[PDB]
Amino acid sequence: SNQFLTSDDFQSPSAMPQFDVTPEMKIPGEVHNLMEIAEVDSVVPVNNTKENINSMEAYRIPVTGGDQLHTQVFGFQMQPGLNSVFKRTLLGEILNYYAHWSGSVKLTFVFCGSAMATGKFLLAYSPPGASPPQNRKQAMLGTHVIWDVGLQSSCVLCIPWISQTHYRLVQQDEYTSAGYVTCWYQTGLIVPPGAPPSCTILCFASACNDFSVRNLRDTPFIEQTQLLQ
Amino acid sequence: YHSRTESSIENFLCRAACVYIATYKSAGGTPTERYASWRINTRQMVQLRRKFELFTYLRFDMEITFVITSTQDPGTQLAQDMPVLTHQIMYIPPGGPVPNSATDFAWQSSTNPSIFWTEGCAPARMSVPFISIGNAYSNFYDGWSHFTQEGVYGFNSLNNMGHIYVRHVNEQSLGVSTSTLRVYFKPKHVRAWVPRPPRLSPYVKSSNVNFKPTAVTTERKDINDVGTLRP
Amino acid sequence: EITFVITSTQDPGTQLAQDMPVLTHQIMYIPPGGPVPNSATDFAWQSSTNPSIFWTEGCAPARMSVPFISIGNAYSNFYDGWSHFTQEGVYGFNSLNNMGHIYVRHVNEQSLGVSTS
Amino acid sequence: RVRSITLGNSTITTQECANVVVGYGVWPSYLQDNEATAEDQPTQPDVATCRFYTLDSIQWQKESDGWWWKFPEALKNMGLFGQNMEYHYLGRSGYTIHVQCNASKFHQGCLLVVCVPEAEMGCSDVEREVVAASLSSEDTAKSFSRTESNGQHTVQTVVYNAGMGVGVGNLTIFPHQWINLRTNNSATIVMPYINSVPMDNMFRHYNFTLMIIPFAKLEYTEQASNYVPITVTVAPMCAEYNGLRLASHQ
Amino acid sequence: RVRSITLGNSTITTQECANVVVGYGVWPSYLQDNEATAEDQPTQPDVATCRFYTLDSIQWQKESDGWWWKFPEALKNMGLFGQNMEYHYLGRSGYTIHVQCNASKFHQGCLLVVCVPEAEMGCSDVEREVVAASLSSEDTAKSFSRTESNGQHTVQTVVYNAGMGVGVGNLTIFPHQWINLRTNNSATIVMPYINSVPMDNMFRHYNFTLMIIPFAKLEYTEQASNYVPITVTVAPMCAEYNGLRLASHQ
Repeated sequence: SNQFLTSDDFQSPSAMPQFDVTPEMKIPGEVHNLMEIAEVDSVVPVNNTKENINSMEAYRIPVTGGDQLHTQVFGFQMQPGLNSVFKRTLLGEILNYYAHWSGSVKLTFVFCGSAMATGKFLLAYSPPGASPPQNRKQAMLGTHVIWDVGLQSSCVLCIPWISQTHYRLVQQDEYTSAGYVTCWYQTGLIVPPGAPPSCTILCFASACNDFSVRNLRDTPFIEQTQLLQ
Repeated sequence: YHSRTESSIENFLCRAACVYIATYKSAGGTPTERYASWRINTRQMVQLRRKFELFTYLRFDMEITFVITSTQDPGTQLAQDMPVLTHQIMYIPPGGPVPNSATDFAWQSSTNPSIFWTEGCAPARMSVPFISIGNAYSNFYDGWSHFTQEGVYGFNSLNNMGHIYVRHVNEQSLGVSTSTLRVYFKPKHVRAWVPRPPRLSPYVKSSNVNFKPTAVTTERKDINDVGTLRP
Repeated sequence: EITFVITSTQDPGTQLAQDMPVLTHQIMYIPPGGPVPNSATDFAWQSSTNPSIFWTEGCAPARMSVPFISIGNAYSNFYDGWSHFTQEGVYGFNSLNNMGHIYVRHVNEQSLGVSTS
Repeated sequence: RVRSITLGNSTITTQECANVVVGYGVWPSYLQDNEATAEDQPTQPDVATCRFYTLDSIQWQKESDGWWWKFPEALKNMGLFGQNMEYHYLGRSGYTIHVQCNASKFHQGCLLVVCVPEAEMGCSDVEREVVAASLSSEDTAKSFSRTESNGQHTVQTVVYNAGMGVGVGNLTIFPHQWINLRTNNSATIVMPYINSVPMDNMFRHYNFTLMIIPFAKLEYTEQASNYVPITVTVAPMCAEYNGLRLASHQ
Repeated sequence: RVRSITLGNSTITTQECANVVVGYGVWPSYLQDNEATAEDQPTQPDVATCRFYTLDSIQWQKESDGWWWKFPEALKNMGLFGQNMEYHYLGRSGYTIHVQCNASKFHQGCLLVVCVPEAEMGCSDVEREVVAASLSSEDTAKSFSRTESNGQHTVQTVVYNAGMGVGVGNLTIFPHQWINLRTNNSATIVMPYINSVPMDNMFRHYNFTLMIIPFAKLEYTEQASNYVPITVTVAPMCAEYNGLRLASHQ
């Protein structure tokens, strides 16, 4: 009509015709899709416990050494964008720019201990309509891998995409409809005389190749509204 | 298998956005509120600043649209029948004559492209190409403006897009007409390089990258604290 | 295929506008799960996400077309079921049959006189 | 060389390339036609039961003597395989017990990991009999002892007689592996189904016993973590059943 | 497997065979014809500037937070490359930063070695600006801090915001490498020349910043040497200039 849709692509007359643009040169690192920024790993703040968030201690998962053998290392609700563990990483900063999302999440746990240390962890994953495991025996009968840190230093754990519908809303909280990734002590942490007994795990989350987003909007993080000065 | 066209760089950085709302009168008094002025910078609006600051180097044309709605001021000496309001919107190309006030020769300069628009029809639109000596605009500049590390830390860079000045063309004696301009800026043919992390700290001013130390994420009860467990 | 027929009038009483320029109206379609205006002059109106039409009085009416917007593969006139999980909730009202809202306001800043559309 | 093993859409175990022991020389297999006596078809649950059931880790301390699990009671609560032990009457299954330790290079010790078919055990009191509560727990290990046990209905849990009245060094006769912390780290034994009948009821019968006995005791200096976790992982093989009914009990 | 690298008739560096990171996917190269705007020829000093400039070693202690060098100011006094920064006007160069540590097998820790193009940094006081003396020293590192810096014209050197106001875990977006002392020992990043102009004056502009941040802190027992030396070695690549004149300053 004779209206102005703000979401309407139209050519306009150039204000400065007869002007030659500077010839574009080859700059390395061209981006064509926002999903290429989400498919890189970013360090996941798993230890966000209100006295670590203002330090580097909210990136290090503590694995103490001694006699536990039945307790938990960590655990979180597997939903990027709304969970505090994931909403500030590169994947969960791009998901907050969109209202729908669909795809897999790839986790990677790196054991940052000494080469003389040896142990075993049970990395369990629970499905979306399922309760978090409460002990190591319940987590064993679910979906688990055994990460023997004497043999491998990283444990890549890819998480499947299970939903009734095609996409999934980012800003909503369907409790008990996302999945949990917990980790349990299996053996402990065995060190020789001279090695430090306690250690550190780091987690890295990214997207996969089947990832997609839809329905762009404004990020919840920026609250400022008035112009700067 | 889904489609990834919603998160391309063109579909993510090309939406029109109201970046500047000003008002300008049509009768005398101080020689400042008779016109409007906007130096074209993508730093005063935080929402668009954060999307542009996911990249180091950008290259785009501009697509600026002006939504001008006027009104009749109250008080005595009202115009009754007033013909129609015509407005001049002038784009001062970077390094071009800039109006000190209304009715200045800068307005009648041939060099500065201008649009004469009459009220009651479709809004005024103009397109500006990539205007830089360099080969891209830079959202960041780790460096200085002058030679011997003297000057402001990245503000006199060749990232100048120009100004936009708007005034009434009419010579209206009786009655005042107050117009309000809305600028809907939009980039076209965006090409972006060197992806940067999204900002955590809030902004303080549109000349810096200054910040206050903020937490990396939001707190939780324990390391093994999944939430709610409805069942 | 929604079409808006907007006819305005001049309100009676004192302080009338005499010559008033023209009335421009903003019609905003809030896509399902989109910012919804609490009142007039709210940032929701200036949100880029919600598609809007700026229409000036005296010409052809404003028209917009909205596609099939649903997570599901159809809308359902009936829903023999519940909204939440364990048979709790309202009997078929929070279903994915949401088409959105439509909000209309005057764009003008009219001080003297009122115009009722 | 750090090859991952995925068995079913739940399990991941990481392991290097090492040596296996295959049974008495046979791989586990499915029952053929001229091997059974039952009047029906097996209907094996291959689609759901073949995964890794990683049990809880035991702590090999300096003064520990040995541990045993009785099978198939060791997977009584472990998931769907425990449900098939409830809602069936006969069963037949091989297993792939994988045992591995996490020690440093400054630890030393040696384990013997045996699978003993029909490891019937004597009681700690002569002229008396054992109870089922002293033979095995459902998922946790049962400890051997250095000294003499002296209970009424318990098991003679002295370590050098292995609970069976034999020499503990002669348990090398059955399928076995040595975890020597100097060179070896892991042990993996593939047990077939051994019985005198083609299918037995897997509540009353204990098919085999997995014993883990330290022959050279664990030593370490004062810097070291004063235990080595031993993690056992059992994966059933070619499990097939008969006699669909309710669970008893329960 | 211990292959030596000789670059110019002065330098020898010994290194094993490991992984490299090549830029944003491009190798450094020389400027072609349809890429420049200057009115002259480059006259690249290939015969004298391509060698290894091994900077001084920093000590990774238990309580250290991180270090950054700004480039190309990090080679301001380093030999003939520092002379070319004096006696020229424009310059264009890629680099091959090689970072390696000398730790034992009884040490533990993890580093993140980033190359950040256009790492513009905010000040420790809002409504104020930095000086050039607080952005970088000429050859020594600048330390991040655990707590909040509070100066007037300094840099906000808190470690989890990386001096740029971002999340420190998201610096993985730029070319990077992880030195994990359990498995990795070295890190080598090949940065190309990234700018919006084909050649810039390398006194005012900082092309990139090399940050080395420990994510898992260094732990050791009481026998051990209580630091790990981190040695950085920068080798320029395809350096070419324009504008021969005197040195200013001096």
